[PDB]
Amino acid sequence: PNALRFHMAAEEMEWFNNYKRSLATYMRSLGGDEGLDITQDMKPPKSLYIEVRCLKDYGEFEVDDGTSVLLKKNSQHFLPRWKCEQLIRQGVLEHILS
Amino acid sequence: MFVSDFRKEFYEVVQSQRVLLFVASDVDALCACKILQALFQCDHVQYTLVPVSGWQELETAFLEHKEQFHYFILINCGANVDLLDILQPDEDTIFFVCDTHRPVNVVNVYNDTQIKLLIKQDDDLEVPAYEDIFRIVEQTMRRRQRREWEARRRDILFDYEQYEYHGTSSAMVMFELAWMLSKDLNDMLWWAIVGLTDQWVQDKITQMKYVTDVGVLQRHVSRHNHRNEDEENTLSVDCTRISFEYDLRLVLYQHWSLHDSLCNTSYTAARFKLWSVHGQKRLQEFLADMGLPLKQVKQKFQAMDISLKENLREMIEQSANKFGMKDMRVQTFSIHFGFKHKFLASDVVFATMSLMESPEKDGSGTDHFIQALDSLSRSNLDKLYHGLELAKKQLRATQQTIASCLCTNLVISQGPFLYCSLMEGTPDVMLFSRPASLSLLSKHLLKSFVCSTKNRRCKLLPLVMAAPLSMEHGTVTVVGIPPETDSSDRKNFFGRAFEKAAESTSSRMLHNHFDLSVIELKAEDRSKFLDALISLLS
Amino acid sequence: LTPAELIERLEQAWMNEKFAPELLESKPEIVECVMEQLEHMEENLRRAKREDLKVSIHQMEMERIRYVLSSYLRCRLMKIEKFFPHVLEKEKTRPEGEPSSLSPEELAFAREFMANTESYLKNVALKHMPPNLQKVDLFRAVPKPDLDSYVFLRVRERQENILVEPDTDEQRDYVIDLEKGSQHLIRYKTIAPLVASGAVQLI
Amino acid sequence: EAYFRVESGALGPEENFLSLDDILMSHEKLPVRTETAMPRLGAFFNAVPQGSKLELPLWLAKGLFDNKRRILSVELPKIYQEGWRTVFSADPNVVDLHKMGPHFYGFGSQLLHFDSPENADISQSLLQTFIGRFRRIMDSSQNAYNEDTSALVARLDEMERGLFQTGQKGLNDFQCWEKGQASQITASNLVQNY
Amino acid sequence: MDAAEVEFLAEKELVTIIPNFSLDKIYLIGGDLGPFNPGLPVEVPLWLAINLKQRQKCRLLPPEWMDVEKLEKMRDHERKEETFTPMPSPYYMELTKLLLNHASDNIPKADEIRTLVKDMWDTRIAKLRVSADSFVRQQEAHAKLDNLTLMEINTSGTFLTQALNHMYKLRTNLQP
Repeated sequence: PNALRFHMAAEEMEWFNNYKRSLATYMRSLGGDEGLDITQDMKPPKSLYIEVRCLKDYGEFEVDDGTSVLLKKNSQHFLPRWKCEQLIRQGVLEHILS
Repeated sequence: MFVSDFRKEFYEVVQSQRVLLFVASDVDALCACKILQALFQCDHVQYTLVPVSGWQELETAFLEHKEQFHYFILINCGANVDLLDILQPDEDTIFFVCDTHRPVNVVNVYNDTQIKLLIKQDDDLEVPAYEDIFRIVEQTMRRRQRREWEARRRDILFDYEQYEYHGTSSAMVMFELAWMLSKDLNDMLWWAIVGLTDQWVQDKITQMKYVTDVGVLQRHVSRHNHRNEDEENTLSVDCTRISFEYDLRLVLYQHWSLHDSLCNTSYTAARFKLWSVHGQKRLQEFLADMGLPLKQVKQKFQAMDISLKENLREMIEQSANKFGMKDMRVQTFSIHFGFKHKFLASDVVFATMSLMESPEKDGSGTDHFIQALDSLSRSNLDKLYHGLELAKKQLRATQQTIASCLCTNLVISQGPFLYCSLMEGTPDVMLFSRPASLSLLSKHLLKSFVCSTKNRRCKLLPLVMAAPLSMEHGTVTVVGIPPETDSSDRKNFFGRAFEKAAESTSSRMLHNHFDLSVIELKAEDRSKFLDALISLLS
Repeated sequence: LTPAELIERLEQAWMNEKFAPELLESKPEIVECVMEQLEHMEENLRRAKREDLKVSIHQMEMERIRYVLSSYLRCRLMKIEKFFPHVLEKEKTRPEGEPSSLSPEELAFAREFMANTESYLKNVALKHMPPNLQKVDLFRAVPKPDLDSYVFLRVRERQENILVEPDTDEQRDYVIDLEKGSQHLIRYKTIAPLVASGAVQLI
Repeated sequence: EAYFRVESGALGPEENFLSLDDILMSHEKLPVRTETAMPRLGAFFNAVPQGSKLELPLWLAKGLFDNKRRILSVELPKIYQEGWRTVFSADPNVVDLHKMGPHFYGFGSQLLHFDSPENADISQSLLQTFIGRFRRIMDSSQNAYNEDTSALVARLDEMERGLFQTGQKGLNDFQCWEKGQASQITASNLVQNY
Repeated sequence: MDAAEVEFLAEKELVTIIPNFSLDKIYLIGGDLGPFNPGLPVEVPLWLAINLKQRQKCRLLPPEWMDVEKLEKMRDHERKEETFTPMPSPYYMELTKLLLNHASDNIPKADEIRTLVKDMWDTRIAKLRVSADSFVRQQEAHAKLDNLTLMEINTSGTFLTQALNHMYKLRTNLQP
């Protein structure tokens, strides 16, 4: 978000967009099919499903099978933690049923 | 339609799908959700929980989600009105309804494709038969008979949809389901007990039905907790235990002091007439007849001496016969978690019911709902233990209003029904601004009044109450409660009266909630509405 | 190499990298032969998906292995980005017949990282300098790894005649021995060649 | 959790180049006596005499030093003199190493590149002070829970605060595992903005 | 490391459950399991026993070393000896936390097992800060830790090693 991309000097964005691209290059090289996204998976997996609860609005979150889900405020779902990690670690969702 | 069996008709259809759960806002519905949740998180069923609060918000919610999902579940909402029109759904969408409101609307019963009902039909239901309500000179000669049929229909409707009441709680239907699958636990039993106790607390069921349901639940409680017959010494102390108690009717007396809970239960604050100095000495005499020092009775109950509390729950029931209070012991349940955790099933209710209806508002309508749904799992004993300081603050700010309208005589006898109203200048009157926390104030006002007045007519007239809602729109909220008595059937009849009165006067009204007897009315259409209503009820 | 043993060796390759103070050996064999079980058993689930409990027992284990592996990889892309020049040098001058400390892919990543950062420092502050400072060498600005760290280890191949140097005084060195299964607290320099030979494991 | 600042090499042979701790460390002043004149630059303290007592940063006196003491000679501050070297032997648990700092072990290990006579007696003070103040940082950092620790940490320096913040981060992490609390997934760096 | 990964390594210990569902052999990348015959014991790794217990599908069993009598002898043996004595399992703390939290009703005398485990722990931690103080006090260069489990190591390791590095530095700053 542009509360950050406003504090970097205009040449650090080029360093960024180089680093990010080289990283995404390395990541896709590990395995046969589009490698393994090592960005996720920061904590040992505990269970297979997670119960989240939204905290801000967000247009339309996606499920791989084309089955979208709207995200209003204060409305909790029961999704696979394989998808919610990206959003919990930013501030949108929240892991309630610890 | 009516679902015959819940296993193979409701569960094992939504078992492999992505359902969407609409939830009303009352302790009964919270406890009816928290079991369905635990029955979905056990079989990996993706659900989604949308907290609604009226018909406008239920419609707004159905607007957005009505294309992704094509299964639905409504909990304590949408069984007393027609559904296939307020939502205007498609054809391949399915609705399940698990509501308590009564009576079920007609078309919702002869529509066996889209609106299935999880309502056990062995309740007090008497639904009219099918064709009694649903569809050259000989032409007119027979269409006159069809006109007779329509005239009979206009009457049998008025016969069937005239009184509103409540059936078995949702949190008991869900528990029957959760026991069928053999996946019931104590945690799903405590929520059943709480979802039942709440109806009797808010006085929406008859004492007969309440004791019948308690008789049912006690078999389950003993089936679970009796298996520990003599091993209660080698069972972990940190493991919940539910027990049947024959315990007092004082509210919150195990956390409050024994004195501040006699002055605030709206059952001894009526008999003792604890609003008039003339009868306040009655409390003093009642305490003195038991040998309770006036210095121990004023202190918190957990710190009272151990030599007094031996047979308190008997020396109180006895010395209440000598005063005309013979219904002083009720039948409830209680739970122990660990070393110091001991709840009666009517403390959880008064704490939840006051986390959801806190006066100071901090966001949208669904910000308190979440905080009250949170405080039902044992991992959040810091909200419960907090929602017990609101429930106290409320109960001490109710006997300071029923003390106003009885030392000032603001109960008008407007004819066929009593009548009252409130003033903003009185302190602690913005707390009762919500259209849900107003029914309890009125239902306690009636109980104090009927005991107070000397007449014989007023003691059997229903009450009607109005208090201001919105200063900007200049509108008030209005309720209606049945004629009070000891064995009142609890079949209210104002959802029709207010409707027809606003129809006659042709004023501006809003029947926003799920129950019909609560309305928002322009401050100027008050009298225009009230006079036509007086004439209508007659 | 039963698929059951790849994981037992993967967890061991996972702890060492977490505790060692230097970029350890490269195991391309395992990282490329566990991405096969993941690539295969991801297919015998999406095909025979019509069971609803077996697939759960499989998905949970896959998710445990894909975290061991992933957090292992991430733990090396931190060693590389903190020691990029000293890890490039060491790989350029390697005597043939010695196991590399960089995969062929981490090598490309490290090359691009050094290139990127040099081309960044070249255009912000090292350009507008007097024309004799505009070159800074990155073998004396990025601190080398510190192999004088203390580590707990537990040994699993009985070693004897191990040198324990407490201080600079060559006389004060008493030699010690190691049982099997024991655990000790010793500096990482004196047992460096044992971690590369499986004789120990840094717990 | 992923921002790994460059650590300090101020205890070994020579400070690191990019470490922001050593940069602010060496900036601290130090007394010198000049051996020649200082032409064309006597503006600061144009020429300066020989045999003059001046105060210069440490980094400056790194290159301006030689074995023969060509340009200037150095004498240690009093904190490392013989005076305080007995105080730090009476009981080292009493000294305010933040006022006498705030870089005690960092500075003292760079004053060994000046080949003074008493080095064999500075490198014995430090060793015997750090060993003295150990059982009061091993025990007031692994046993201070949910307390206001801003008074257990008021008399420490940068080499010791770094350890008092590693005792706590391992106490507050086992006490968060015991209470079933280190299972919930949380926002890592965004709660720093909040 | 951090406790939440020691807890991950501890979920590989084997325990014995009694399922109540039918299932045939499963071939895991880490071995084989089954078959699951309703009402018959079977030995599985913990991370599966816990996950099946939460879904109300099994009934755990107390490990043999988890007896209220043998433990009341370990608790005395530990206080007598003056070194780290051997322990039932290398991961006893995590076992007696996960089990007793998730299956406390299938274990008789849980709240005495728990207190004995905690008594052992509170001693094996006291011996460490004495074995980690003589180290510094006498400026050793080696220390044989006998039967430390990974958890005791990890609760006070990232401080001990980090405060011994700063000591090696101070002790070898005069050679050149």
